[PDB]
Amino acid sequence: MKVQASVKKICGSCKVIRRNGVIRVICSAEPRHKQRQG
Amino acid sequence: MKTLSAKPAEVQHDWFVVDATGKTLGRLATEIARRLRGKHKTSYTPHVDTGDYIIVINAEQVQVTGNKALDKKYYRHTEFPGGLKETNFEKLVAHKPEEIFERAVKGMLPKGPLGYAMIKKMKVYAGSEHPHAAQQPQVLDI
Amino acid sequence: AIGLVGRKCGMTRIFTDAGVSVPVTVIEVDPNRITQIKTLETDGYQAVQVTTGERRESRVTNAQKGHFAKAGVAAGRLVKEFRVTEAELEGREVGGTIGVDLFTVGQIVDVTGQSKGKGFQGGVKRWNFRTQDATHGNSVSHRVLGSTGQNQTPGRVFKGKKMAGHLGDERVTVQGLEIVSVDTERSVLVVKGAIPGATGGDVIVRPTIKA
RNA sequence: GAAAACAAUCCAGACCGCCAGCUAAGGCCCCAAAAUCAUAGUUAAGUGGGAAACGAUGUGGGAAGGCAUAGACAGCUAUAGUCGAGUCGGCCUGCGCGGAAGAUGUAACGGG
RNA sequence: GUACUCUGGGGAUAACAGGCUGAUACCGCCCAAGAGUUCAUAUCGACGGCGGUGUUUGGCACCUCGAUGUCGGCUCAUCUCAUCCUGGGGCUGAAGCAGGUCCCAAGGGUAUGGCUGUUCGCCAUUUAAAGAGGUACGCGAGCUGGGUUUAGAACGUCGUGA
RNA sequence: GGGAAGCCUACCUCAAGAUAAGAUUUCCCUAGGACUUUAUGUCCUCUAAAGAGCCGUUCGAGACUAGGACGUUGAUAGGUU
Ligand SMILES: CN(C)[C@@H]1C(=O)C(C(N)=O)=C(O)[C@@]2(O)C(=O)C3=C(O)c4c(O)c(NC(=O)CN5CCCC5)cc(F)c4C[C@H]3C[C@@H]12
Ligand SMILES: CN(C)[C@@H]1C(=O)C(C(N)=O)=C(O)[C@@]2(O)C(=O)C3=C(O)c4c(O)c(NC(=O)CN5CCCC5)cc(F)c4C[C@H]3C[C@@H]12
Ligand SMILES: [Mg+2]
Ligand SMILES: [Mg+2]
Ligand SMILES: [Mg+2]
Ligand SMILES: [Mg+2]
Ligand SMILES: [Mg+2]
Ligand SMILES: [Mg+2]
Ligand SMILES: [Mg+2]
Ligand SMILES: [Mg+2]
Ligand SMILES: [Mg+2]
Ligand SMILES: [Mg+2]
Ligand SMILES: [Mg+2]
Ligand SMILES: [Mg+2]
Ligand SMILES: [Mg+2]
Ligand SMILES: [Mg+2]
Ligand SMILES: [Mg+2]
Ligand SMILES: [Mg+2]
Ligand SMILES: [Mg+2]
Ligand SMILES: [Mg+2]
Ligand SMILES: [Mg+2]
Ligand SMILES: [Mg+2]
Ligand SMILES: [Mg+2]
Ligand SMILES: [Mg+2]
Ligand SMILES: [Mg+2]
Ligand SMILES: [Mg+2]
Ligand SMILES: [Zn+2]
Repeated sequence: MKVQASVKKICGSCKVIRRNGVIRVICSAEPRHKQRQG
Repeated sequence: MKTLSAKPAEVQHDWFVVDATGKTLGRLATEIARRLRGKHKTSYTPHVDTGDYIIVINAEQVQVTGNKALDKKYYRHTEFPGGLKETNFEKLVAHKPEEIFERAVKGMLPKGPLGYAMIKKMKVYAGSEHPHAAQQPQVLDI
Repeated sequence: AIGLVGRKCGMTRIFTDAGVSVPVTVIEVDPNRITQIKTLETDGYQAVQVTTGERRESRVTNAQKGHFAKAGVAAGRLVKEFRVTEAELEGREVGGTIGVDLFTVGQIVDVTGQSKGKGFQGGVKRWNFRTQDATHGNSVSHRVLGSTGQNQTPGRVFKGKKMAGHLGDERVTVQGLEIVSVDTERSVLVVKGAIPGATGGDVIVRPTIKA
């Protein structure tokens, strides 16, 4: 997981979601693309 | 002179019973404090206690809005170093609803001997039963 | 849990067949006489009240005389309660006795007593404070407290600061002790290790709650 | 008098007395005088009641575009086939969200 | 010239500590040319940009000069978390054993000696670990007085000399 | 739904001055007159119990206190054996 103020999609397998008011990015292809914050 | 203050010996204290089920805590507490201080009577005197006795039943059913059930926190401090004790409304309403009502009405009553005298007239019980059937309280909704 | 009240009689040793020396304390038990049974209906909690020892008539007040007469047992030198559950109350009635056979060899028990009083003591003995230099220019400060706080912030002494004061003479419980012998004929329990208090003091033996 | 407390801020310039009335700044649920006042909306963050570059299908309101039931988009079958109306990608604009770690004790609405 | 010194005065005006500020210091973020055998973003990251703390060197002279007496050591502490060990997790250029980086977590614990007055620092040998800070750079009406800053004397240097 | 040496319980000690002053067992006191400001009123005469303290011999309790035991129906302390 990458915790960082700026979160963006890296590839076509990335998805932006909101959970309990927190912005996260989940990747089906690359686990290293998982992000949380901002 | 011509403006007369109420005499404590001549004051009459009635008894009322209130159900707290499905009511907002603060908007109930304002009326409770008003009636305890006696502002509703035309013989109101700031230095005399002219209120009435208020019994509160079903105290654990009191409600709060928003996310306050989880977010409203209650604090106290033991005078030992680093002794800060901290709790939540959800747990406090399950444990000691009387503390909930006591804090809510104390915050609104005056801070002094007269306020301490006034707060003693509020009786809070978790269940729907109270031990003051001898006083023949009348039903009051507020 | 249900327990026994006894008197500390002194320390000794027991030798095993292999020759190991086991230190032990002896507890003399005058069998406990039940005085009152408390219940949820009358008292709101479940306890068993017992008395032990003897007291001469001139030292028993009329109220205690009536209390003893209600249960029909002789007055003792003390009265103590044990909190109990529903199962323990079975077989227990006013006027009954608890001797010594309540315990068995090898059972782990807790022993509670009153510790020896050391009077008014200082930091070195009460709190294990360290002394300052005996030489090298130290004037009159060997066993003194030292610094007791910070500067103008906070400007006070924090409550609970360790200082000189009375030490000892308090209730103390020791856990994890083992029953080495249960002498019914002499009505004594021999337990391994040491227990609080001086010879002749009153002690309480209970089944261990950490097991 | 008001801004909790607060010379330099806002209102206002105290000759004395009154248990009379109207107003200024600021206010009207309780501490504490006065609306739990009336009609339209917005916010869900206790935002209100500290805050930056930057980040985001949060939620409203606007002026315009591509495509489309001679069948639009997303799913499924090997550019076609069954589903059966809205669907896409941008520009403004109101209120909200992360960015947000400190030392005695809640301690960033005076409190409830 | 005065450290052999003296009187009248000033926090109208310096040295310590407190206060305002945050250039400096420390920490956290934004962009991503490149380094990573290919791949910016496992680990780093050029040129530039935005913040936080009050932990450094500083700026100002608001309190104290009819006095707020201490560099280090000793004794005794209390708090913060930007976490040293122990506890729970994501990613990995994570086979295992061990690592790297990030998130949560402050309950407890978190060395003895040689040298110097040292705070530090280097060294020897241990430990699971020998954390970073605030509290008048905690603590001297609780102790010491080695450094430093009176009065004696000597060397190097400066001055004709004091 | 799961989920940490972290939070509340859990282990030990204190705790109803908790003025909200709580609960249980047992024990004790069951007499007459006068007056007036008509009241849990004031005075006298008669009675004072259940207990507590003073005092003493003392302690493994202790600065002084407090606390524990005992005081002839006695082993509390000293002596004696
Ligand atoms: C004394 N009275 C007037 C107030 C009062 O009464 C209360 C109170 N609680 O009572 C108080 O908050 C105050 O006293 C106070 O001190 C405040 C602030 O700090 C402050 C601030 O700092 C910045 N931001 C910056 O200046 C940034 N700089 C400027 C450019 C870049 C650097 C902006 C800002 F609006 C404020 C508000 C004041 C208010 C003030
Ligand atoms: C409600 N209570 C808590 C206060 C209160 O009672 C009063 C009052 N008058 O009574 C009020 O002033 C307040 O409500 C308030 O609103 C304040 C501010 O503005 C403010 C501020 O802005 C900045 N700094 C900046 O903004 C700019 N920085 C540049 C980089 C990023 C941000 C710094 C700062 F300390 C403050 C103080 C607050 C105080 C607050
Ligand atoms: Mg003693
Ligand atoms: Mg000596
Ligand atoms: Mg001396
Ligand atoms: Mg000496
Ligand atoms: Mg202000
Ligand atoms: Mg304000
Ligand atoms: Mg004022
Ligand atoms: Mg005038
Ligand atoms: Mg008017
Ligand atoms: Mg009002
Ligand atoms: Mg706020
Ligand atoms: Mg502001
Ligand atoms: Mg002078
Ligand atoms: Mg000045
Ligand atoms: Mg300074
Ligand atoms: Mg100062
Ligand atoms: Mg400075
Ligand atoms: Mg000036
Ligand atoms: Mg002075
Ligand atoms: Mg210091
Ligand atoms: Mg001092
Ligand atoms: Mg010296
Ligand atoms: Mg000379
Ligand atoms: Mg002899
Ligand atoms: Zn991806």
